[PDB]
Amino acid sequence: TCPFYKKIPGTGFTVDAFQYGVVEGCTAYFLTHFHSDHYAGLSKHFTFPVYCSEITGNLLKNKLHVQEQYIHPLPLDTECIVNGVKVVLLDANHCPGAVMILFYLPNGTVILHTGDFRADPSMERSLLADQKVHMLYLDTTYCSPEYTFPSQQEVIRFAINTAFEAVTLNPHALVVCGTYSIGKEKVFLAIADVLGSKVGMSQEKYKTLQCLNIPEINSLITTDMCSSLVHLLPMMQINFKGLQSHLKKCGGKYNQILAFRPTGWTHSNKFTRIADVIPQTKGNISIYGIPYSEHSSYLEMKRFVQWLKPQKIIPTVNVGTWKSRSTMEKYFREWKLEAGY
Ligand code: NI
Repeated sequence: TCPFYKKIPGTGFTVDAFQYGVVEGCTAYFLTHFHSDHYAGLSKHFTFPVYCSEITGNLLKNKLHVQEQYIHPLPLDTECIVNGVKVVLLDANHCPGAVMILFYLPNGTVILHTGDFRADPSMERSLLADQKVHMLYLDTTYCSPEYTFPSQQEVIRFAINTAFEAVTLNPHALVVCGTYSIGKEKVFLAIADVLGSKVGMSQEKYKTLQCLNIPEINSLITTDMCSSLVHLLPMMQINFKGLQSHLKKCGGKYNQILAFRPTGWTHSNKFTRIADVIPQTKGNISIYGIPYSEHSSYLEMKRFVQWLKPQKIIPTVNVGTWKSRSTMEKYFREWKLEAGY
């Protein structure tokens, strides 16, 4: 049955709630982004109205074959009326097409649902600046002070400089990047750009990227692996066995692999600066785990909440254990006492 934290009080709405069958009293299903834990349950047989971004609606139609008549895409940063309730979609700084949803309830309550997000000071100057928010449904994925990570910009600088050095030293090295969902496209696009190559990938992955409105994409990606020196593979194949096997398939064009796994967090973060990251190496294969996050660090999440000053916080992540729930509730109280709301 649908958990309470996916239901919007005072409305007929649910958020990211497609795996529970017909939710009783739900008149419109919202989808924050195209990640499988959130869309689980959608297909060509869904016949209720789904509300989402334009990019998410491209993916629903082309990848899951949802019929057009049931997809209701909304423009960002624009006041819209859904089943009699004002809503606004905001950029969530997560993966392409990901949104936060502002609900303006008929009784005067204002609710923000962050979906999955990576908090940023640029959010402090959207339509959020313009009114009070009473209830926050918060992506608490990394809600503990051990979770620090570098900016995305620092991580991309490291990856470009590492790849450019390796291929300039050895023009016969191949660069491989792992993927299993949309998101983190900057990693592989930035590396292909510095090298003067397209990114090569499977037809299924090319199709998915063609749904994303990324400018000049026909210029950066391809299904012709032979013409590319940056290849995308499934995340599961980024290990020594999988990479040895791939290198065999390339027919002696290449004699070394440099591979990247963009993880969220790993405990090497508590000790090591980005500058200091080193790969795991076996023979002519090296694998780098880089801390490229599309979720808030602890400090980014704290700053957002202390700026927004909500009256009530509802976590949406790590809610399954009493220890996790009590840990989060204790940080929420700290933040409120320190800031004075
Ligand atoms: Ni996500």
